[PDB]
This record gives sequence, structure tokens and C-alpha cells, in this order.
Amino acid sequence: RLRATVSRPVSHQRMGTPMVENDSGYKLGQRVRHAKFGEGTIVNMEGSGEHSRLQVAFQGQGIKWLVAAYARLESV
Repeated sequence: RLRATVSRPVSHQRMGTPMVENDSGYKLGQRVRHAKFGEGTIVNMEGSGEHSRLQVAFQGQGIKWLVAAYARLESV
């Protein structure tokens, strides 16, 4: 029915998605997946909530800082 969704092949992830057992903050040791940086392991994090930044060790590059609210990582 010509729905106005994203034309980018990406699952719309955000704080408030109808995901069963959705996180309220990423946990350390979790494996993440992102088409921008690849897959990584969250080794550290800063703060909590929207201003939370995650230090993700991407095995294809290195540790990066991802602002949790805008990061929106998918769990492997």
C-alpha cells in the first residue's frame, strides 16, 4: 500500500522499538553488528541513557565510541 518506510535496507532501530526483551543500555561483552563498522564486542561504556557512549572493539578495525542512542547496534 505504498508505505512510507526507509528505502535503506536497515532495520529501524531506536529506543522504543517493539523488541522483546529490549535493552535499556548495552552490556559489556555483548557482540554487536553494524553495516558501518562491522561486528564488534562492547568492551567499555560511558554513562547511561541517551548520553551513554559505548566503546566497541570492532574486530575489523578497533575500539570505537558509539553514542548508544544513535548507535543502535544489532546483537549478533
